[PDB]
Amino acid sequence: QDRRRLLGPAAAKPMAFSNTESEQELSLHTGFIENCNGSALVEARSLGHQTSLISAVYGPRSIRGSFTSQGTISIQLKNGLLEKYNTNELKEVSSFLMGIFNSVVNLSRYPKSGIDIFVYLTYDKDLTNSQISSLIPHCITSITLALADAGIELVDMAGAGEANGTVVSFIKNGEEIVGFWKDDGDDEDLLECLDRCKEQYNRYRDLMISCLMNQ
Amino acid sequence: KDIEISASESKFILEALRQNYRLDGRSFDQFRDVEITFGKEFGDVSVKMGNTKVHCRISCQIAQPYEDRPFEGLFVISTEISPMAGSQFENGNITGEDEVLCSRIIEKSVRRSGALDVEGLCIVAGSKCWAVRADVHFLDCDGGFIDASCIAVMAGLMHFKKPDITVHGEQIIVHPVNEREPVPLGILHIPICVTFSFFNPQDTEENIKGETNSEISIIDATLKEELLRDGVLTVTLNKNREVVQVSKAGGLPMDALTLMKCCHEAYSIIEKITDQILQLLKEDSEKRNKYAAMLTSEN
Amino acid sequence: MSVQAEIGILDHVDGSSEFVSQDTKVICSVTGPIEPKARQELPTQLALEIIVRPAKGVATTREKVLEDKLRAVLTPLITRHCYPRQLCQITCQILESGEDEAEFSLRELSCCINAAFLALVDAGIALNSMCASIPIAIIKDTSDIIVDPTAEQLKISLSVHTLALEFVNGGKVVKNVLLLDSNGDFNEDQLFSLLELGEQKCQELVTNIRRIIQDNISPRLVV
Amino acid sequence: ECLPAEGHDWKAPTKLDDPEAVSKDPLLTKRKDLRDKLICSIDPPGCVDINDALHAKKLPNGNWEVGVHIADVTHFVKPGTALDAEGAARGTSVYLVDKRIDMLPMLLGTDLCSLKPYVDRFAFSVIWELDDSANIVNVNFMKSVIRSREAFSYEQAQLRIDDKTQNDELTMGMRALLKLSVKLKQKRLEAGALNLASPEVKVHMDSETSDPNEVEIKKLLATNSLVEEFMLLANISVARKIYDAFPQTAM
Amino acid sequence: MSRLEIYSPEGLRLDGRRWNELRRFESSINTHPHAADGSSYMEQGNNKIITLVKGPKEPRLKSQMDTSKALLNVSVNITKFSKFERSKSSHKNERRVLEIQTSLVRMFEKNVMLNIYPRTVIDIEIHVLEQDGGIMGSLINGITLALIDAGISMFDYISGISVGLYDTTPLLDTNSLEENAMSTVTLGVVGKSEKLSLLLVEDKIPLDRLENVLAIGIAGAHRVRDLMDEELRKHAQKRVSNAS
Repeated sequence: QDRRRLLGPAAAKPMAFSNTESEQELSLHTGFIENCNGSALVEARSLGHQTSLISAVYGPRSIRGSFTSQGTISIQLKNGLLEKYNTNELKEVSSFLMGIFNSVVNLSRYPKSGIDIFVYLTYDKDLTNSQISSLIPHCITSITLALADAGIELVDMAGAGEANGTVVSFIKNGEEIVGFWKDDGDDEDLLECLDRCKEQYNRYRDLMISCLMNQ
Repeated sequence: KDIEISASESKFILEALRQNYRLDGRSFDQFRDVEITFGKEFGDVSVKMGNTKVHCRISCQIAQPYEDRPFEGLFVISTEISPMAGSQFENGNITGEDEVLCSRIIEKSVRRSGALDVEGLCIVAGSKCWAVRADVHFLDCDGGFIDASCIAVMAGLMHFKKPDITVHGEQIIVHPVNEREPVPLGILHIPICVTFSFFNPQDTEENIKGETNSEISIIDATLKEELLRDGVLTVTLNKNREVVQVSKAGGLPMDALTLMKCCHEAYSIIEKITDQILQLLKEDSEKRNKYAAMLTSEN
Repeated sequence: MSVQAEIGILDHVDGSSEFVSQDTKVICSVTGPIEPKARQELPTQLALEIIVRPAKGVATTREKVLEDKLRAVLTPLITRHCYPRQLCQITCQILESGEDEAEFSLRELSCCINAAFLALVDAGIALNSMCASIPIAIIKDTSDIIVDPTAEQLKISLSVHTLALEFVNGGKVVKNVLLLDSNGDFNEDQLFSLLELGEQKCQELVTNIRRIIQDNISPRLVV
Repeated sequence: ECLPAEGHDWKAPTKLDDPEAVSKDPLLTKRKDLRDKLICSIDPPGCVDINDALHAKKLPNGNWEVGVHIADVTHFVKPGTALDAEGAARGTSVYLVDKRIDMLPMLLGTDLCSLKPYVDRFAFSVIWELDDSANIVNVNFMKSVIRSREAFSYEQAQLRIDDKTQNDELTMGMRALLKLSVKLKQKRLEAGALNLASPEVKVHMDSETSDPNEVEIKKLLATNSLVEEFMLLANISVARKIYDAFPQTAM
Repeated sequence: MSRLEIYSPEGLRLDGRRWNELRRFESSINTHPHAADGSSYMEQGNNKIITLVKGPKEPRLKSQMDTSKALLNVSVNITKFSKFERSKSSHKNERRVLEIQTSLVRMFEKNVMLNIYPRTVIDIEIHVLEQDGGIMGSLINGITLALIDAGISMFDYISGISVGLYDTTPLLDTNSLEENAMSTVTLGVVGKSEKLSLLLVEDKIPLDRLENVLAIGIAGAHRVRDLMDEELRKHAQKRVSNAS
């Protein structure tokens, strides 16, 4: 097998078991990792579902490659303890992550400089008796707080709101959209899908700015 | 990590072949002398041909077989180079080419050829079998590794014995080592590989459209010899005159009529050395049993 | 003292040594100073990279720590300022176990240090002092202490111990300790007793060794 | 279409180094000439399928010289010959009071491979020496071509064993054998063996009538234990060679 | 025991071929003009290969650079749909494959006039689509197209063919059914000559056939580079007759 790790004897197996509008909620914390220059802590708990995750910043790191006019972002999603999302399922989100911050970050302030983003999908409850799609907007919030902690030039507190398998990311207090994500749902529910996302965005950004300006 | 040799030194050996000389003191078609010595363990041997030194090790343990061949036991050969044997080499590069050129040979020389009965590793079908292991170590290179590892593995198989077994469903009774004897293994045929080493004294075209065959082929390139050679060829045979493998993977172009004329000379070489192993296996085991005679009379 | 050694037994390598104690055969190789890689250099001191191959299996984590503690011991042995922006690759081969690799690693750690010490002498690199290592065990049932046990005695051993010392002034002064590998159950009180033989024994080891080096190398030396 | 091309007009070449015979046999290098031996075989009367060919000389070191010769059909039956496949297909030859249906063609086994007297035949030759204590000195495995004296009856051989008149050295080779066949009889049975006796009776059909009405028996005289103890010796000593040659495929 | 019929006593193979016969052999030149200047397509029976060549051009790194000659990269793509039974895992570092990646280099170290292309890169791309056995010599014949497909400097044609042995009898142009049925040898044959580029034997071979066995494949191999030539030439006529 893998000669680099301790994976036990091969013939063992893990243990098996069988059967015998609501509120979302946060707890947002910064400044707790001394390796980084930007850290952010996120608790989430909603109705069957409790979620905690860590966003980590390293920047500006040097680039051994070549010259660029401006900065470059690198984003990692890694499984924590229990929930195991698929590998190719991860990087699609990482693709969707980078597009929004490329309408956020003053890379032109940062020539030949790198951005390292480590996201640790650390622990999630789903006690409910598109499972990754329910965790998208909280990432952007978790990144933004850590990116404020490294103090990097950011245009807006941009945030995403969720309405039932749909993720829409805003700026300008919702007056423009910067990132769009849709799974199955209804048809032409878009206009209501504007709304419930927007107000959570209207909730969340206020929760964020409270976390920093009051500190 | 690069070996540097002058082009002046390059012409020098190339001249020596053009006057039928080679630096070692052998003939062109002469092979080194082989020193085989066993350690105290079974499947323990030190094999030495002048400068090139190797060491290998055979072991076995209990595992289940695959789904693939649920009848048969498990066996594989490790040949991980350490840069101990020469500073050219990476720390355990399993992805280097020459390594693969060492690998696939011994893969075909043993595993696909099947000198060893894997079905005689079946303790119980599908439940418990043997996992037999062959770790090849290189010590110091003067070339001929792939011939040395050809020998030293097949040397090791004829010296390893496995311990005693008793089956009752799950009650699988591996006995103590010293009450119940270890049991040697079943070898279908004994393969011996031969390195061939090739030298154009000319350009490309006199090999290509120069109709005159003019290409020198020798056995067991030494280190300096090996660094200038133009084609690479290894054949493998037995005592029953069958050809195990042939591998000319490119390099210099090469007449077919040479190759048969080459491979016949392989036969007389490998046979004498083979029997030299066969006596020494006996003679050491004779020395084991004469010292076993020097033990029970002693005790 | 059923130990014995060989110097200068490889060809294309700077320093080579076979160390043979009572049951375990181990050879070490030293190549240096040679061209370092990009990711490996130090602007001031000498960079060291160490490879240990087991007898059985391949290089895994069990090997990795025996490597890394051996990294710690050699670093003060080497006059490291003498070779800036350089590299000495050193490589060890376990050939014989002499101890259950599934259950122990004790003797090999004593062995490989005693192996690699001599190939550096073959290598002739600027060094600092003299050294030795022995394996020491304490029996579970008898509650006594044996210097240089065996593997069956390891089975009834309660605690396994490796001591590495730094020897100067004719190798007589304990200049420093290098490694004390306390493993198994032990107290306060055994430990100062546990040094107190190996205080003697490693010097008694080196007392043999000082002879052996000159015997092998003064005929390699010229007059 | 698989039998050798002569018929009953073949002889083995007397020049063992003739170039056309070298062109006939490239492996003639190992074929020795043992036509200069004195060979006689205890056979049945009702037998032209002869398998055995033996001599016994006496070496002046203190011991006898044993050479037994078994027919080299192997020079002619080859893997790829359908006649050898019929050797697999028929499996064997059968032996009845009426007849004897045989695995090989009739010209082949009964004449040109059969070790009959003074006919030039290919055999395989194994050379033993042993002391008066039946302890084997050495054994020598090879091919040869041999020349014989006479194939005996069951009784004609006993007309040469205990007669004490036919006293040439061929018979002094015979009186070597049963002398030490007893030690072979002893030490085989002392090793832990059995010796049963079951005269599976032979119906002596009356030679003037058609259907049988006489019941007779098989009689096992002294000639039987002469040959057999060296045949099982060939079943073991040569086997102790080929196990040392082929440990995994040997029959 | 095989329940089928390997080679008839009436002289025939599975499709009815004789022992000295080939499959249908089709090449093509400039199959992908928009992709690279070396682009050639092979059908040799159902062995179907897309062959692609890039160069002579600048490296990606100055480390991978020489001031004497070219470099040669071999990238083999065995699809998981290449066979009947779909293979589970990918092959991209499989030690079986790397051998061939070594092999074609040393086979083609010595046709390329390496000195007259220094500081530049030759990359040879392989796409194994449909696999029909005879797989090794299938490749080389696709290579010999692709180098000429850009017209790279060379000495000669190079031909490749697997020829198998049922017990006594040579089999030109075996298939994978026959490949698993008997012993086979592939020959990398150079031009019109009797000199070899590739020689590879996996199966167990009795020695005595082998000279005769080697004497077989040359007439096949000469008919290979035969059929490559005119097929290029009738393409080669199609250019200038309608270019001019």
